[PDB]
Amino acid sequence: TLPCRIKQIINMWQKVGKAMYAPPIRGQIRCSSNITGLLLTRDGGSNE
Amino acid sequence: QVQLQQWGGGLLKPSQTLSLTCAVYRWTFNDHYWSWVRQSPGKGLEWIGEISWGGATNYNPSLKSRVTMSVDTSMSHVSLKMTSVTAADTGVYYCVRVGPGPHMAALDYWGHGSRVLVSS
Amino acid sequence: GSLAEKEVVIRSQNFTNNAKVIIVQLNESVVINCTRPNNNTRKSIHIAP
Amino acid sequence: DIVMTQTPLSSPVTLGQPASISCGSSQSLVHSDGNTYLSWLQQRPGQPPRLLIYKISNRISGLPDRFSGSGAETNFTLKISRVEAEDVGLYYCVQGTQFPWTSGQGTKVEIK
Ligand SMILES: *[C@@H]1O[C@H](CO)[C@@H](O[C@@H]2O[C@H](CO)[C@@H](O[C@@H]3O[C@H](CO[C@H]4O[C@H](CO)[C@@H](O)[C@H](O)[C@@H]4O)[C@@H](O)[C@H](O[C@H]4O[C@H](CO)[C@@H](O)[C@H](O)[C@@H]4O)[C@@H]3O)[C@H](O)[C@H]2NC(C)=O)[C@H](O)[C@H]1NC(C)=O
Ligand SMILES: *[C@@H]1O[C@H](CO)[C@@H](O[C@@H]2O[C@H](CO)[C@@H](O[C@@H]3O[C@H](CO[C@H]4O[C@H](CO)[C@@H](O)[C@H](O)[C@@H]4O)[C@@H](O)[C@H](O[C@H]4O[C@H](CO)[C@@H](O)[C@H](O)[C@@H]4O)[C@@H]3O)[C@H](O)[C@H]2NC(C)=O)[C@H](O)[C@H]1NC(C)=O
Ligand SMILES: *[C@@H]1O[C@H](CO)[C@@H](O[C@@H]2O[C@H](CO)[C@@H](O[C@@H]3O[C@H](CO[C@H]4O[C@H](CO)[C@@H](O)[C@H](O)[C@@H]4O)[C@@H](O)[C@H](O)[C@@H]3O)[C@H](O)[C@H]2NC(C)=O)[C@H](O)[C@H]1NC(C)=O
Ligand SMILES: *[C@@H]1O[C@H](CO)[C@@H](O[C@@H]2O[C@H](CO)[C@@H](O)[C@H](O)[C@H]2NC(C)=O)[C@H](O)[C@H]1NC(C)=O
Repeated sequence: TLPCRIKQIINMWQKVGKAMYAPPIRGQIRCSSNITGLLLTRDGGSNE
Repeated sequence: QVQLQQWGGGLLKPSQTLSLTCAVYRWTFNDHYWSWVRQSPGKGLEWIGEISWGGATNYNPSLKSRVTMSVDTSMSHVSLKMTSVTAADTGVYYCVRVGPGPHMAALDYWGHGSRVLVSS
Repeated sequence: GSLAEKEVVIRSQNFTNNAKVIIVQLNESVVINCTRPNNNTRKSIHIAP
Repeated sequence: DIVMTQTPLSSPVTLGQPASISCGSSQSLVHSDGNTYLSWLQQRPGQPPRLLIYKISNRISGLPDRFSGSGAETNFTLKISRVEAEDVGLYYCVQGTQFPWTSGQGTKVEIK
């Protein structure tokens, strides 16, 4: 499992100066989705 | 460790509609399917139907024209609606967890059972 | 997203450029189940007209 | 529209004496995957039915070692190696394999 935190004020797209508040759902939310790909970076080479 | 709380109409007049609800306290509705089983000892345990998260259902064909099932996922509720109730529908109505065929093909976590009487 | 056909692909822009993203498309798929196991209620507060 | 019937209506057994419940189906209980499915439940007087044995002979963890079973197609049996007072109640032979599921009438195991 991945422990998860919940957040309501979202600084969408880093548009600093504006933010969205997400009102709460009625309750008991469960969802599922498909993982189809990953965004990865490689550690850059060090000065070794 | 799945729990169930159930309640509903335990007394109906003939030709009325039965409404029974079970609350699920641990999971979603596609982890296992929920089904309704009615005890009426001459027939043992009679299957009424089962319903999944997606609203997919399988009904006992003899009740196809009388029974409706639905799931309210936000309230974690399994709901059975049976129209035109008769004396033959008197019995104990259980919500049961249905495991996958390939896993166990078995019925567990039975609720205590709603006691439903149909009478004048 | 769409799934990789046949097998996994990497598709980086430049592997020798350390400041780059690697966009990996996976074969088949992985299913993830997310829950917020809390039963809430709603309030509505009149804050301004 | 498969009919499941249990052979005994009841079976008084003294304590420590073995007992068995045979049952069967009007149609072989063989699924599309080639497996045979049936299940056994037991109900106590103030309790809902509960599972004891799944598929034909598989034990649930926590089941007493006293319980076992076997069978195929249309002819199945639940067995108790020694019947204890705690094993008293209604045993049900459940169809398992097809959607319009039925079960037998309930066999009452009693102490003789
Ligand atoms: C995300 O993923 C996690 C990780 O899997 C899920 O959490 C698990 O949920 C299951 C289901 O409730 C838990 O499984 C159960 O564990 C019980 C063990 O606890 C008792 O016994 C121990 C001693 O062994 C005591 O110390 C403890 O206090 C308890 O008394 C088992 O007993 C349960 O099985 C029983 O019922 C079945 C029903 O058919 C019988 O077949 C069994 O024989 C037995 O009688 C059951 O196995 C599991 O422990 C949880 N894991 C963790 C790490 O917490 C999340 O639910 C999931 N979330 C989502 C959204 O998917
Ligand atoms: C793409 O990724 C998202 C996550 O980012 C996945 O997660 C959610 O998946 C669900 C299911 O596909 C999305 O849709 C919601 O389904 C709820 C359950 O529907 C039942 O009832 C309908 C009746 O027509 C049946 O067809 C269905 O099979 C179920 O039995 C609905 O209750 C939701 O309703 C919305 O509108 C009502 C209006 O009254 C609101 O009250 C609800 O709160 C809600 O807004 C909805 O239809 C859900 O949208 C996905 N989440 C997000 C954020 O998008 C997807 O599954 C995944 N898809 C794929 C193909 O991979
Ligand atoms: C999340 O919140 C939901 C509400 O927003 C919850 O749903 C509610 O659940 C209660 C459960 O009690 C229903 O209240 C009443 O329940 C009684 C039944 O209780 C009595 O009888 C039983 C035997 O059948 C006995 O065991 C009990 O101890 C009591 O003596 C009914 O008779 C009443 O008619 C009524 O249903 C609420 O009605 C229901 N709300 C809604 C909108 O349906 C939900 O349970 C919460 N938690 C979750 C999903 O985890
Ligand atoms: C996750 O992937 C599965 C499998 O690809 C999707 O479900 C099925 O997809 C096939 C096509 O490959 C369709 O023919 C089936 O009809 C689909 N079945 C269902 C129930 O949708 C699935 O939709 C994808 N997304 C999620 C959230 O599960």
